[PDB]
This record gives sequence, C-alpha cells and structure tokens, in this order.
Amino acid sequence: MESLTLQPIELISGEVNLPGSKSVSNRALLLAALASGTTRLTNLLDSDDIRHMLNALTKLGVNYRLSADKTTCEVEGLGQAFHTTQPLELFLGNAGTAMRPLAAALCLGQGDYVLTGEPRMKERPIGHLVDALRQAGAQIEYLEQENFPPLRIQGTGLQAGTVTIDGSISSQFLTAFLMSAPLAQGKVTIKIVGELVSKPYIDITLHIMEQFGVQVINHDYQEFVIPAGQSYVSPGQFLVEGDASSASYFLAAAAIKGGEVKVTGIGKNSIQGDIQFADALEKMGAQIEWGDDYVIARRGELNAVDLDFNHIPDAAMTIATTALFAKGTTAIRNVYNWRVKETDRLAAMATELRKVGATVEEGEDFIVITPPTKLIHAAIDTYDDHRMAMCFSLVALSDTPVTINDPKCTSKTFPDYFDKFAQLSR
Ligand SMILES: O=C(O)C1=C[C@@H](OP(=O)(O)O)[C@@H](O)[C@H](O)C1
Ligand SMILES: O=C(O)C[NH2+]CP(=O)(O)O
Ligand SMILES: [Cl-]
Ligand SMILES: [Cl-]
Ligand SMILES: [Cl-]
Ligand SMILES: [Cl-]
Ligand SMILES: [Mg+2]
Ligand SMILES: [Mg+2]
Ligand SMILES: [Mg+2]
Repeated sequence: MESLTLQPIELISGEVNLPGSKSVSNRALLLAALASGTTRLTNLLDSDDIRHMLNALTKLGVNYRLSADKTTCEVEGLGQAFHTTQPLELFLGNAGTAMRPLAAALCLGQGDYVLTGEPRMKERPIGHLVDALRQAGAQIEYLEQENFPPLRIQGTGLQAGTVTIDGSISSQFLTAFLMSAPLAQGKVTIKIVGELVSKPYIDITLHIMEQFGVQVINHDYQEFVIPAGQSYVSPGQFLVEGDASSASYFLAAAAIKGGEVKVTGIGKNSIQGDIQFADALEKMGAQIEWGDDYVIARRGELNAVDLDFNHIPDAAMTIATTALFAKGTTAIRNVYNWRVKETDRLAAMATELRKVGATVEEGEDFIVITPPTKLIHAAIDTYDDHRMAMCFSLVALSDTPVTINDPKCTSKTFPDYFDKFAQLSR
C-alpha cells in the first residue's frame, strides 16, 4: 500500500491543458480499427483504459503506430470485422469502454476470444448486452457467473433485425450494439426496454459514428435504426476532445479556493455531456466563462444544490466533495449506477465523506451531504477507483490536510492528475 498526504492549499489558480477524453478515445480507436483507411488521431488519452484497448487491437491484428508521448496514433483500418485464427485472451483491466464495445464487436467476425479483466470487472454487469447480441445470433458463454464477465465469444456475424436493449443500468450496452450494428448482415433496429440512463454518452456514440461515415436514425431515444449497407470510413485526421470529466476537479478547485482556472480542450460546443458539470457549479455559485476551446471557473460562492445528476454521473462525484465547502445540504439524485462502476460509489462516497466529518444519507440511488464546520484529516480509501482519489484531493483546499491511499489509481483515466493539481496549487 502507498499513500500521498497533501498539506493544506491556500489558493488555486492557473491553467490546465486537459488529457484526452477516455470516452472519445476508446470509441475512436475501435471505429478506426473497423473502418477503411488510416485514422490519424491526436490528443489521444494515455491511461490504463486506452492501453487495454490498444493491447486488444494489437492481439486482434490491427496495425497502428503510437507516438512516444502516447497522444498521437495512426491506426490502419481493417475495413471489416476482426478475423483471427488462434484463440485469444483479451485482458481489459476494468475498462468498461473496452469490455462492452469489444463484447459486441467480436461477435461480428471470425475467431475465438476470452474477454476478461481485473477482479472488479468480473463483478460489473454485462447481461443486458449479451442478451441483445444473442438475439442477433451471437455465441457467447459466461465462463464464471451468469450476467458478468469473463466471456467466451466465437465470431458468428450479427444478423439483421430487431433486438431489445435494457438501458437502465448502463448506456454502454446500447453504445456497444450501436457501434457494431453497421457491420451486421442487414438493417438493425434496437428497441429500448428499460429506460435509458447516461443519455449524453449515446450522443457521443452517434456523433463519432457519423464522423466515421455512418447514419443512425434515432426515434426519440426509444428506438434506433441503422440502415443497411453502410461501412465505416475513416475521417482521416481525428482530434480527440480534452476530457470533460477530468476537467471537473480543476473547475471545482477554482470554485472552492480560487482564483480562477482555465481548462483547455473543451468548450461550449463539445460533444461530451460532462461539460454540463460547469452548469451545476454555476448553480452552486461559481462564475463560469465559456470559450470555444476553453472553460474558465472563477471563485464566487458555494451554495448547496439538490439536483438530478443522471446526465453526468462521473463528474457528479466531484459535486460530492465540492459539497464539503458549500453552505447547506447538497443532494445528488438519480445516480444508481454509481453502484456498478469502479467500486460501489454510493457506499464508498458515504464512508469517506463521513471520515472527513460530513453527515451523509446514503440512499438507494442518491446521496445527501451535510458539510462539517471543520474538516477532519483522514486517510481516504480509494477502492481501486481513480475518481475517489481525484474527488478527495479537493479536501486539501480546506485548512486541513488529506491523505489519499493508493494515489496511482488515478492512472485509469488521468495518470498525471496530482501533478496537474499541484501546478494550480499556490
Ligand atoms: O460510454 C462511455 O464512454 C461512458 C459511459 C458511462 O457509463 P454508464 O453508461 O454505465 O453510466 C461513464 O460512467 C463511463 O465512465 C464512460
Ligand atoms: O470513469 C468513470 O467514472 C466511470 N467508468 C466506468 P467504465 O468506463 O469503466 O465503464
Ligand atoms: Cl498543463
Ligand atoms: Cl452520518
Ligand atoms: Cl445512510
Ligand atoms: Cl483516518
Ligand atoms: Mg459476481
Ligand atoms: Mg414505428
Ligand atoms: Mg468498515
């Protein structure tokens, strides 16, 4: 076990050039592999989740070149589904954006695969996706527990026709099926049976699919039609947006202890839903300036809010620790799927927030946070969850230190987090 103790930080100010978006990166890499032509990606994220995708693509026979700095990557598209001739084991860490999309895509071609990862990934649901894939003819075996990885998949092709996807636990099941659908044997219709959470991530998927030359008919997020005969064609150059979830910590830091912070790589017209974290901060009293390729947060005040955060579940965690600095009791609602992510985040957040002095109601799908007058120095457990480390770093914006256990867990999406935070810490 390792730990990092951050002494109290008296002022936050500066600028951060954001790491690339994890969500965008993994979608673009998979579509680049399937597409015709070479995709020239820039601002790609270097993090564990991307590394696992890259490693899978290597095993799957994709030729690519990654720059020394790991942000520039040229991917030679296969122009078809994967075709492999020896059984492969794909270790996918705890990367949902690799596991879910690859579970679908590997059904399209020819080969034999075991999709696995870290212990926690074996405890994250995938049954809703498998059920839909099987409707379209897939051959998928649960190797351990029913409805969970690890999976054994044999390539079969996916049939034309109508399938049903439950959207209530993860949007990633729909994302995964959408991405594979153009390579099915004909027109695909996806009917949603179990209302959709994390809706903005579907918007990301559709947007990037269009960049790669594929049209999808979205009938009010309840039915999606993917017309027949389409193929992915590389857009050529592809710029990955900066990560809006990663930005949340620095915008919040300014809201708490600024000063002002400018983050670059996201702006008013970015596709990522998590830019909407800035709208929530603004409701708390931060001053927000929107640019085209930047967002600025400036200290104003911090008042508690009571909002539905289903649209921004990842950045919503940042509100939980920001709430420690707000006037009044904050409620973060409609975030059930916190429970099925890197850890059970509702349980973890409740435990750790109480350790720094907050009083907390942990609801089934919500959390209510009453800040302490005086923050307590605690050794925060991070649960193999990058965001627990990043959210709790903000505690040091008080007059009190915070100790972060296993600080390297930030590597899932943001290996250089602490250095960027330090840059701002005056
Ligand atoms: O599709 C995506 O890129 C993501 C979807 C979200 O998952 P859910 O749809 O399960 O909320 C989010 O938590 C994850 O970090 C990224
Ligand atoms: O990044 C996050 O906060 C949640 N990730 C879930 P995954 O991307 O592993 O499905
Ligand atoms: Cl920087
Ligand atoms: Cl309590
Ligand atoms: Cl409780
Ligand atoms: Cl402690
Ligand atoms: Mg289990
Ligand atoms: Mg109809
Ligand atoms: Mg205990």
